[PDB]
Amino acid sequence: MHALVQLRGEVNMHTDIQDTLEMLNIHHVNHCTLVPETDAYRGMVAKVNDFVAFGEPSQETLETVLATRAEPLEGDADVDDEWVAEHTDYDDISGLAFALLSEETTLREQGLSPTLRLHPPRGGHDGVKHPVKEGGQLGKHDTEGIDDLLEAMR
Amino acid sequence: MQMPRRFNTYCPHCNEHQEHEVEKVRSGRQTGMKWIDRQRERNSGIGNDGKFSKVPGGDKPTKKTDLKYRCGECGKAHLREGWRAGRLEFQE
Amino acid sequence: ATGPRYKVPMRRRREARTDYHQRLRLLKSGKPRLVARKSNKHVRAQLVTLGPNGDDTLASAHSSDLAEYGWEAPTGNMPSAYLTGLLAGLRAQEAGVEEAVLDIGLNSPTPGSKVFAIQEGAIDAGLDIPHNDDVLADWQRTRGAHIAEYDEQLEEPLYSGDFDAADLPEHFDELRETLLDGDIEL
Amino acid sequence: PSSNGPLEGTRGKLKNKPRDRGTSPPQRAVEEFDDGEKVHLKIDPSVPNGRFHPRFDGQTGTVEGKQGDAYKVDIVDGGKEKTIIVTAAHLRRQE
Amino acid sequence: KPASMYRDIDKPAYTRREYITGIPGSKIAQHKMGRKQKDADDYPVQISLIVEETVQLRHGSLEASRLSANRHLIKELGEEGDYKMTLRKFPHQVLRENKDGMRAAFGKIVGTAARVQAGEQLFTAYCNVEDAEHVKEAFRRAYNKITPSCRIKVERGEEL
RNA sequence: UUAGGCGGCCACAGCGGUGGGGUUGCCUCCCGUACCCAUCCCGAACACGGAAGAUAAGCCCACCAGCGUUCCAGGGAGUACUGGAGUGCGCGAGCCUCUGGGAAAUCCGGUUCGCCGCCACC
RNA sequence: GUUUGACUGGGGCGGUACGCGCUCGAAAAGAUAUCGAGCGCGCCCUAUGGUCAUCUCAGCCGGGGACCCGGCGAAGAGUGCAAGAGCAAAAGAUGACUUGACAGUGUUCUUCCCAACGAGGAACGCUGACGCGAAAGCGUGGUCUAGCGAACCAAUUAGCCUGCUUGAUGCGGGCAAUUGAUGACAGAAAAGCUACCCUAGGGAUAACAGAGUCGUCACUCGCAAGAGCACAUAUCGACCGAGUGGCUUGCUACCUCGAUGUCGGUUCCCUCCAUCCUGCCCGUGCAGAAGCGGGCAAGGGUGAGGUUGUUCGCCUAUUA
RNA sequence: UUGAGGCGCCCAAAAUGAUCGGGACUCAAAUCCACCACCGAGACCUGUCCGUACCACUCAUACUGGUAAUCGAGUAGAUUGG
RNA sequence: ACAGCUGGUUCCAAUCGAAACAUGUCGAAGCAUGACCUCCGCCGAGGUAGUCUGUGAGGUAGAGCGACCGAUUGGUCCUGUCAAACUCCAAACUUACAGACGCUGUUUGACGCGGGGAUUCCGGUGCGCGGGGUAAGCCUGUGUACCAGGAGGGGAACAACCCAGAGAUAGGUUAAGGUCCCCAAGUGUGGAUUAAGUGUAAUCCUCUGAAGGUG
Ligand SMILES: [Cl-]
Ligand SMILES: [Cl-]
Ligand SMILES: [Cl-]
Ligand SMILES: [Cl-]
Ligand SMILES: [Cl-]
Ligand SMILES: [Cl-]
Ligand SMILES: [K+]
Ligand SMILES: [Mg+2]
Ligand SMILES: [Mg+2]
Ligand SMILES: [Mg+2]
Ligand SMILES: [Mg+2]
Ligand SMILES: [Mg+2]
Ligand SMILES: [Mg+2]
Ligand SMILES: [Mg+2]
Ligand SMILES: [Mg+2]
Ligand SMILES: [Mg+2]
Ligand SMILES: [Mg+2]
Ligand SMILES: [Mg+2]
Ligand SMILES: [Mg+2]
Ligand SMILES: [Mg+2]
Ligand SMILES: [Mg+2]
Ligand SMILES: [Mg+2]
Ligand SMILES: [Mg+2]
Ligand SMILES: [Mg+2]
Ligand SMILES: [Mg+2]
Ligand SMILES: [Mg+2]
Ligand SMILES: [Mg+2]
Ligand SMILES: [Mg+2]
Ligand SMILES: [Mg+2]
Ligand SMILES: [Mg+2]
Ligand SMILES: [Mg+2]
Ligand SMILES: [Mg+2]
Ligand SMILES: [Mg+2]
Ligand SMILES: [Mg+2]
Ligand SMILES: [Mg+2]
Ligand SMILES: [Mg+2]
Ligand code: NA
Ligand code: NA
Ligand code: NA
Ligand code: NA
Ligand code: NA
Ligand code: NA
Ligand code: NA
Ligand code: NA
Ligand code: NA
Ligand code: NA
Ligand code: NA
Ligand code: NA
Ligand code: NA
Ligand code: NA
Ligand code: NA
Ligand code: NA
Ligand code: NA
Ligand code: NA
Ligand code: NA
Ligand code: NA
Ligand code: NA
Ligand code: NA
Ligand code: NA
Ligand code: NA
Repeated sequence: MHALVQLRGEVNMHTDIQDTLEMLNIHHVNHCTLVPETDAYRGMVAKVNDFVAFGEPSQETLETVLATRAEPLEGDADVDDEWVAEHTDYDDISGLAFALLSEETTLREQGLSPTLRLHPPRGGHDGVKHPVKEGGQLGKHDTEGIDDLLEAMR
Repeated sequence: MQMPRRFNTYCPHCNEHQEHEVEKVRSGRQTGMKWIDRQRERNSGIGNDGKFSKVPGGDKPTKKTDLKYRCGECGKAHLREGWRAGRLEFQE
Repeated sequence: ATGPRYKVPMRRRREARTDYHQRLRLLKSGKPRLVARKSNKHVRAQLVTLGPNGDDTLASAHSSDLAEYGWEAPTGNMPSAYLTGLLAGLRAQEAGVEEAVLDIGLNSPTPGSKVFAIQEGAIDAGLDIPHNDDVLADWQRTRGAHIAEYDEQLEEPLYSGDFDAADLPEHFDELRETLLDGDIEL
Repeated sequence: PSSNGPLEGTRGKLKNKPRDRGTSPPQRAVEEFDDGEKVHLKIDPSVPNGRFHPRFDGQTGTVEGKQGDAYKVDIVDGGKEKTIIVTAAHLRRQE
Repeated sequence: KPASMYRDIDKPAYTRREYITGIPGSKIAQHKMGRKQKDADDYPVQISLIVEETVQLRHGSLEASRLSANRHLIKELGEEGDYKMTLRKFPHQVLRENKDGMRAAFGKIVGTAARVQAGEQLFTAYCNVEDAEHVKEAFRRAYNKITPSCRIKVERGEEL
């Protein structure tokens, strides 16, 4: 399971690429979604490769972001352990995070918005003109690499 | 091209194949009593006569076949689509 | 054979056994084919249908298995051909086959030939097959009369082994009569 | 295009690879299809008759009856529904 | 006419003589020079002039460079020196000129050029160890008459 | 299928070559023209009638790779080319990096001298 | 009284990319422009159509560029005509027979990708009548893509409907269809001049200036064959190659057509250097003198006249 | 002696007053390899409100409550309330 | 008088939101019919902008030609080259259909049908692929995104280059870009090169700088 974050805007981006991001529930910059590692989903992220940051996050990181940015299908309600417990098939955020990572469920199945609306990266990111191997922030990331970004966009 | 004066083919009247004779359609003479003839006289006056002041068009490089197919037994003719032919000569 | 661009005919075309242009026209009828084939000593008749992996023979008869019913004469003649067609046709009727089109392969459509004799046989067995009566040999020749009259110019027996001296088109009748009979073990 | 006939720009699609040259096997020309069956359209260069407009090569339509020995296949050209008259010789079963 | 007009490969390959008439003859006199009766393998040293940029070299340039190169080899090794030089490329690409303004612009046929990809051997000479510096000099003069920068590369030769 | 008939795929099946196989069995070559039929001339062929002879042809069986073909390993080659991205480089033609794909020639070693279906048949 | 068309790197001249077919352009589905590259069609054929039987071709080899025999020979022959495609017991050849190049009426595709649009074309049926074949079957012209034409009117084909109170006769009007042309080819019946001109507009489009380009033009550089009595490099300097300028010319059509006043000249001001003189230098085929070539250098100077509107240029006498 | 790479130098002439936007900069305020911390939109996050759409209630298109990560730019033009 | 030509056509707001193309036209400064925009009524459960897989279509790039074809070297089999109108080969990629996931639709009615009303048929630029042309801020295609009709941030200025798509108001954090001054933020750190003021110039009509040469 990988974490997808849009880092590049819609202006001038191919329509078929933009539509791919929308099918992945991301409609704004800094919006994140969790995607299972299947052949079908793999093709989608590869197509979006140049306007996104992705990679498998750690259990902890996912829990921090879920706690801080997860939302119900509708409404303001904070998604904390109690919320997770009173609305989901799990006992707390950790159980949900683990399930998401092991691809046993999805945010929607548990009554949560498929989108984690992140905050801009504190301290700024590495740039949207180059991929990770060139010092940029685009493309596939290391688990440590994704965590750094996700935590900075806490 | 060449073409047989007589040959077996379908007669739409007899409703069966029979020997037909092929002849080129000879132009029938005009009577000068058709409506268009009366309109020409009626409408022609002082100055330009509209459509009646026009003169005969030109010629296509080759004309289509204009034939009559006569049934050799019932004596009734029928017409067919023509085809472009520079010349058409009958064999016999 | 000569290079990458070289065109090798279909196998049955190389072997000179199948006329593919004729085959297509034959298959257009949608009906089963009455495959009439000859050999120097025998005559074969098969009712073949089209199949996913190749032709299907639903019924057949060989001039050799003619003896099984009481045939003591040679097997590469007119009477032999007719009877083999009738036998195949009868077996065809038993298999649920009602109609067929005559396939003569690479043989010639010669009037009074053995393939038409095979055809007449199958038709008499009950099979509806597109045909033309004046292309079939007259009854007597099918019986084998042409051979008896040939032996009439004796001096030396036509047949080497002893089936008979003057030959018997009557034997043909006996066999046909045996086949047209309802009982018969097909 | 310099001309607008049916065979314009069909040099490739209507030509056989040298080895597939010559009269095609009869088996596929006599194949039978049922209404509802999905069929791929592809002209066989060696078979003159029973063809369709070359523009439709590669289409995958639905057999919806027949006219004589030829089949009536339904396709969608862009957004428009069309009916194509074509023989088995230029058709193949999908899957 | 300047080479600036034809040096680039910005046009389709235009070589089909069955659809092109009035093509000027090539000015290139020879492609095989020196002792053409001998083999290249009969020499210890093999030096090639390599083109560093992909370009088109007009037949007039091939002749001028080949001439100035072989002419040197002749002057230093004699009219029958023990060496052999080869110009491996042939001017296949036909050239046009629109010589009315931009109306019916398709140019009339004016010449021919050889398309050479970067890294290719334009010239390859074969000589003995003694005459190695002479062939290097012929090539120096040769690369001054063709558009691209070149490399004088010693292939078979380690008396260095 | 101890030799047959009709085929499907239509060279992995072609080209070329070696060895083996037939008393009332099979296919043939073979023998022969009164007939059905036949040659713009020839029973050559086609057609019909037939077994004295033969396994030399064909055919069937076993096998050889020199040529042609199919596929596979390794090498060429992740090269050539290329879909997506870049305030990367270059005067410029053009190149490079990241991401997703990925040849052809040729060399070398294997493979391939058909496979499969229905029917009939010591 | 009117007409005298359109397209178009402005317009005219030329051409027709004004109706059609093929290869390529076209970016491996489909679609795709230019006065894009190659080139065709406005017919021809009673067989050069149709079917059936028999048969297999180019080309090469061997035996007696005509003929005869044998062998090799998947296709290079032939198939009316462009091009591309198709075809070998055939779609080709030979022979024989035959008239389906038939009447009627449709389905569908095309024309017009997608996506509406006529004529025309094609594919595939049915009804009727036929041809050939043993039969399956083939024949809705030519193996496939060019070979085409509205309404009105006339002529023609077969039957029927109809013309003002009514009957007879004459002569009309109509349903279906064939033929006759509009090539500017989805169809007007059609020549020019205007500097005597006029209006509407356009910088949607030309002349002039500007702008882009730099083939042309000007100048430079690299290499240095060559000659210069010997000597590449005092001097001259080919070929080829690389450039700089924006003075000429050409191209483009960005700017202005509710106007940015023309050429040449003159007068008055500033500037550039690729330097003609002058200053300071280097080389010399530098004795001197007079030169030739080169470097730095734009301070100053670079003038007067004869022909020509001339710019330019030719010519004269002066001049550093 | 010879091979390769980095930066620079020569080649390098234009018209009113030179230029990297200017000043000005040389172990840089240049260039290349790395790295650290910051500044900086109406983007993104967040409070309140408005419009529009939809939902619940309603006679209501009057209130009230709810939903919008998946509503909020716009020439010609179509539609509608004032 | 008529004009297909120029000019002008007067209050507020909310929703949607183009076409600068195709066919025909005495037509190219105009129309009509399609494409596309919008509004209304109808239908009633699927739909398909993305990806994956399966079943099909294809000869462009590249490559190669003792595989055709036609070009194109030399020597006494060998040796030297090519193709827009060549192909024994052959991608990436585009594309028909189907399934799966995704997204969407069944009170926001999708997909589709029927009807009213248009506007539009001078387009332009960037990138990729092009064809013509010495070239062009050239002409003419194609796919896509943008300008046109797109604010705000950056780029000295500057339709289409970068960030970015935007209700009002308010706090905060970033993007592009930038942190010596002008000017918000470093005269930041480790290390090396450059002496030319090279340079302090992504892209570009716009920022030149070449062949050749450099103890
Ligand atoms: Cl006539
Ligand atoms: Cl047989
Ligand atoms: Cl069709
Ligand atoms: Cl209001
Ligand atoms: Cl927007
Ligand atoms: Cl300075
Ligand atoms: K003006
Ligand atoms: Mg929400
Ligand atoms: Mg900050
Ligand atoms: Mg940044
Ligand atoms: Mg009059
Ligand atoms: Mg033997
Ligand atoms: Mg008047
Ligand atoms: Mg006049
Ligand atoms: Mg005009
Ligand atoms: Mg295409
Ligand atoms: Mg035909
Ligand atoms: Mg008229
Ligand atoms: Mg007439
Ligand atoms: Mg017209
Ligand atoms: Mg037209
Ligand atoms: Mg006026
Ligand atoms: Mg203009
Ligand atoms: Mg003025
Ligand atoms: Mg100077
Ligand atoms: Mg001065
Ligand atoms: Mg709005
Ligand atoms: Mg308003
Ligand atoms: Mg409002
Ligand atoms: Mg093609
Ligand atoms: Mg190529
Ligand atoms: Mg394509
Ligand atoms: Mg506008
Ligand atoms: Mg400050
Ligand atoms: Mg500078
Ligand atoms: Mg640059
Ligand atoms: Na009157
Ligand atoms: Na075939
Ligand atoms: Na002209
Ligand atoms: Na050079
Ligand atoms: Na004769
Ligand atoms: Na044998
Ligand atoms: Na006119
Ligand atoms: Na039509
Ligand atoms: Na100019
Ligand atoms: Na210049
Ligand atoms: Na003005
Ligand atoms: Na003046
Ligand atoms: Na001066
Ligand atoms: Na003078
Ligand atoms: Na509006
Ligand atoms: Na008027
Ligand atoms: Na337009
Ligand atoms: Na128009
Ligand atoms: Na007009
Ligand atoms: Na779905
Ligand atoms: Na390429
Ligand atoms: Na926009
Ligand atoms: Na700005
Ligand atoms: Na400077």
